[PDB]
Amino acid sequence: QKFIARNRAPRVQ
Amino acid sequence: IAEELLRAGRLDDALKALQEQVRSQPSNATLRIFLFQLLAVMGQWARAQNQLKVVGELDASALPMVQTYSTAIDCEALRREVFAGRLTPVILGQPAEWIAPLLQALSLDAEGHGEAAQALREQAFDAAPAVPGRIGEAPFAWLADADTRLGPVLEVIVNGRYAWLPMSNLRSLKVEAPSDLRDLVWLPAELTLANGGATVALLPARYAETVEHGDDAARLGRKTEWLDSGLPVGQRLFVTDAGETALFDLRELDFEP
Repeated sequence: QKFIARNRAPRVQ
Repeated sequence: IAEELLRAGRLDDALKALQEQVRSQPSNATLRIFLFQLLAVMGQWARAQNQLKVVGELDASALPMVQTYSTAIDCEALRREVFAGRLTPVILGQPAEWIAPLLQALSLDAEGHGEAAQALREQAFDAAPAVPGRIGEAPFAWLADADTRLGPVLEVIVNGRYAWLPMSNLRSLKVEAPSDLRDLVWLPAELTLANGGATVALLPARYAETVEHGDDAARLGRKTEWLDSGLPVGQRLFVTDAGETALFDLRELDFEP
């Protein structure tokens, strides 16, 4: 899917 | 101690300590510059601006920084108005037809028409060109913000003005790792546009909802997550067909049409 983040789980940075 | 509290992500405790230090040494411009940056991280915009004003009066050599970050703080209010669907941002470079549905979607969201807003974004995304490029050496077929309200759009502050830059208008972007505390809020950048223009800029480095709805970790950019509302908080994140890159880990971004 163009331009879409497939995952919306919390990210650690 | 304030630096230690900050390291541990204890923003309120850090603020308490630092304000006591300023109260003890009110003529110390270095401490007030620290305080302005901490206030900005915490989203206390008016108090942050107050410290900048005093810094400019204590040290006339700090006046260029004062002007730059005072207007950057002003831009955060404009940011809020744009995402609330109440303001059209400046659009940089060549006009892009698909920006209009993106902006209209913000208005529709504001009025509770989320499905229609979603439809407009789907149309905007379909129309926006996939432009291949590279992050450093790593190729991508397309790149966007993880924030679906933007997609392939970069939020920028240029000459103290809040603007949207369609990524299709960008040739290259260069940033360094954040160095000063204020870089967690606005990351300095150099932009070159596909049609030739080049300018320094500040990149709003956190999502707009971070100050109000994020936790201390989010405000320090140590996480990126989505609220139950569906809106992101924390450090800006870019996504590609191949992976993802957080803003503070980006150094060079190049598009090759």
